[PDB]
Amino acid sequence: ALPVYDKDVDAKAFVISKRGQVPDQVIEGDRIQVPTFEIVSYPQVRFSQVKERRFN
Amino acid sequence: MSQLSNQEKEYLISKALETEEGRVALAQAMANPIRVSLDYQGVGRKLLVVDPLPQGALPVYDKDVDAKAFVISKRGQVPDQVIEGDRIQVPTFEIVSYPQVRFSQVKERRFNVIDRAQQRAKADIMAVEDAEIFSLLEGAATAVNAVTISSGGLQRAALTKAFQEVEKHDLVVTKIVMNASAFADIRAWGQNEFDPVTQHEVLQTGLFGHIWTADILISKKVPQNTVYVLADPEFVGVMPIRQDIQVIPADKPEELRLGWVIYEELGLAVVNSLAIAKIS
Amino acid sequence: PYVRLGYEGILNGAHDIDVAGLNGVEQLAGKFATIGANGVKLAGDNGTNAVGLFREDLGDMVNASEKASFYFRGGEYYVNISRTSLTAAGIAAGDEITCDADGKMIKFTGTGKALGVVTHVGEYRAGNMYEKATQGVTDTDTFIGFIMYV
Amino acid sequence: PYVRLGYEGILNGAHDIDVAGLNGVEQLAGKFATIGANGVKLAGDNGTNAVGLFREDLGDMVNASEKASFYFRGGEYYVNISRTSLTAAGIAAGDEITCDADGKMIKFTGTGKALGVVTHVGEYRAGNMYEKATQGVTDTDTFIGFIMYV
Amino acid sequence: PYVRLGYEGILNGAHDIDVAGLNGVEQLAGKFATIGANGVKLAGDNGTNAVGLFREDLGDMVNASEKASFYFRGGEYYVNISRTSLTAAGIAAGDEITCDADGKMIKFTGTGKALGVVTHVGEYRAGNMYEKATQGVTDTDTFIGFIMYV
Amino acid sequence: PYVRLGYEGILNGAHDIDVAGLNGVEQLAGKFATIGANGVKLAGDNGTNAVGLFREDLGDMVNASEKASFYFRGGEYYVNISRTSLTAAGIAAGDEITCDADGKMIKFTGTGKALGVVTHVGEYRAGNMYEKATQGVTDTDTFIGFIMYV
Repeated sequence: ALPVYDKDVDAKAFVISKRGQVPDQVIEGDRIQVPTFEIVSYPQVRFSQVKERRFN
Repeated sequence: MSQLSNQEKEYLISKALETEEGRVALAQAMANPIRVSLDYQGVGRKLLVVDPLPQGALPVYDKDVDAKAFVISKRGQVPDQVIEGDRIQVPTFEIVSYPQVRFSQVKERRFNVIDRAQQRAKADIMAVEDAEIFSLLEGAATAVNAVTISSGGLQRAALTKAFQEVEKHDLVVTKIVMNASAFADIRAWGQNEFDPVTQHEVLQTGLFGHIWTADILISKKVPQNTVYVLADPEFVGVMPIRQDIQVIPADKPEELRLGWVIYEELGLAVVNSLAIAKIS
Repeated sequence: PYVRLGYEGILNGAHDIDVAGLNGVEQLAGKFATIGANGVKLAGDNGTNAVGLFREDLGDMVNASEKASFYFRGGEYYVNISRTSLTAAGIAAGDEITCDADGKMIKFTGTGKALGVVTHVGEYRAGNMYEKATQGVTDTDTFIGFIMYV
Repeated sequence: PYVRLGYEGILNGAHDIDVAGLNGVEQLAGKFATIGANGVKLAGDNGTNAVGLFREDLGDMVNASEKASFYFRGGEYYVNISRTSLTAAGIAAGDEITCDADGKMIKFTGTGKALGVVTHVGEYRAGNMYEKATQGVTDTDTFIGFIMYV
Repeated sequence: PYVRLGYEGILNGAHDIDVAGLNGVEQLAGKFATIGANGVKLAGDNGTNAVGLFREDLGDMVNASEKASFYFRGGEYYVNISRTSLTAAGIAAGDEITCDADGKMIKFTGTGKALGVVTHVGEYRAGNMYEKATQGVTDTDTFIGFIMYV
Repeated sequence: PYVRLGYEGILNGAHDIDVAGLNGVEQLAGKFATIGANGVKLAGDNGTNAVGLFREDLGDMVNASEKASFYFRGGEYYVNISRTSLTAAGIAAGDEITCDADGKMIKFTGTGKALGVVTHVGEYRAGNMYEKATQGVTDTDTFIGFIMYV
């Protein structure tokens, strides 16, 4: 582009910008578990959160 | 459970902000600060550039007559020019958005330095032009090119040629495509052949800088040393000016941001600056 | 526009497709909508607007447009390029859309199933006319997400 | 194209068209009928406010009185196109009317033609644009109180 | 004034509406110009600062895009090609114009010989085909007042 | 999904799917849900709906899936369609039942995609449990990432 050499003429060369809109989002999962089973099996309480956390 | 429905700008109320944080935009490196800058109080400039000068002046011991040769120049004139670039803004937008006034100013400043780079590299001197890098350079010698397997190998090869001549070099002023592609190179199956064997370098190689500039004529590399080749006389330094009564502000509630500079650019000689174009 | 021939999610007829000029503009790759259907929604109302009435903005942005309270255009109001909708709200089935003028088919929506009315929720709705303007030349016969001709 | 079963009789000329060709507006715009400060009507097609010139008020209703315009030249035009169904001819004390766009018959009074201001009975007349404005220019001889064909 | 009689686009407007164009007293669009002031001009002039791409107001009038550097018109592509369009005093703004969507001219400043769009607040910028409107490939001259369109 | 919000609440199955006279162990054949007593409804009473996984018992009876700390019983696990109920997919226990692998769509905890199993407390869940065996075939319709019939 040629910048105007006449300051009696405003630059018709200018950067262009656009606006965007983004709405908020919600991500979740719930997992339902029976605690006694998980506690006797043993790593299950920790696993179920980690799986849920990774999925989300 | 039961699904939820999305509605734009909804789910509680607490915004007192919209857009924040500085924004990146396509640019390219400049070579303008590298040369000299000096102030001027004149009205115009005349510069001299060297034409071909012979050699020899052989004694009367090869029974030759001494040369009384007189070096030749052709003259160039540069009148003052204005380089400038504008940003156009609405007051409402600047208030609601929040950083926008600060950002608009950084953006107008970066835009003027970019239009400056454009001019300095690519364009042939017209009348509304100064001295431009791409004009002053020496023409390509195809001989310097040979059979390669890499873009990087050609690029190493151009640079060395300049030293042979006893030219000045300090920096590589290359096409945006060429510099990058040269970094990116392969041996036919990877490994760059212009950067180390486990590390990448895009800053400085050979102990000289690399400038990647867009518009300078396809697939060309130029060794030169900026300080000798050009000098920038500055009639008046960079300044922002703003007017709410101008051509564009009148029609619609706007403010006009103008950012300008008045320059001249002098290109001494044709030498100490060589361009080479890639193998056939 | 002004020829009766509507019906379809995409007609190939005249003033129903543009691709440069012809009471509206179309790009040769679209621009993506940051409001309305653009990608596939499986729920949501997507903000305000589901009856057309958009404006393309600079770069690859399409954005909101609407009518002030207590008014309706006597002129041709914006609609999108005529799409199916396999998505909740928007006119698009997750396509990248451009704006036109009248002559393109849209989906209408509301609580009626008689002739169109004007709402100042930034939409037009299905009602029964009596003091509020109808929408499209073939009126509004919508059963929600029926293809009505504008 | 838009088709009408109705007729609105007008002193001088006849109006009985509503086809604007292609690139024109043939858009069904409903609105209420209001008689405003002018003499009360029931139906008909000649009178003070009946048929011709219109500018929309608030609430999507049309009548004629004084300019609502948003410009110092031009302003909003509607016309009443009666098609018998869904439309109750001319201006009348209440009743749902369908209207359209495009300058047709207007009303002029005194010396008509050229740049105009408003009488303030709803009729347009000569002056110089300044807030107020006229819509079209009669090609035919203007007389007092008549609904004039352009 | 009654001046501007016969088919003039070259003395009508403040700038060309067309110089190789033509239109009759044929209304393929009865819509007004709310672009170009009258009331400080001749009624042979409209005073148009753009005849290019337009966008519709509330009511049935077209005018120039008064858009910034982060706003732009969507669809509603019309170009002004009127000469005298059903007047008897020469068209003036607020009186009838006949538009097309393929007509001429398309105003551009820029440096010319390139596509242009209208954003006219004094701001002109070029065309693209995915960023800004698809003019179809044309060359439009530098500085508004004289534009030869391909 | 269609304009002004997609799917919500319960959604209709297939009704009056009558399968009869089969020679094997399928649940499809007209046969009972048994807990004990003598079946349900009087004349002119309409069923309820119940979705989940059921398991074939002794004789030609089905009952609910329970534990995995007790033995697996009967052939494939299936979900209930209607043929006595006039409402959606489902059946009331103590009727002749046709089941399918279609149960669309009444929500209940977890999903049913890629077969279903019974968990060690007795809930119903989807695969993959065994990779070295084939569990009850309930291949669900697309509906994923949201609560649904198992």
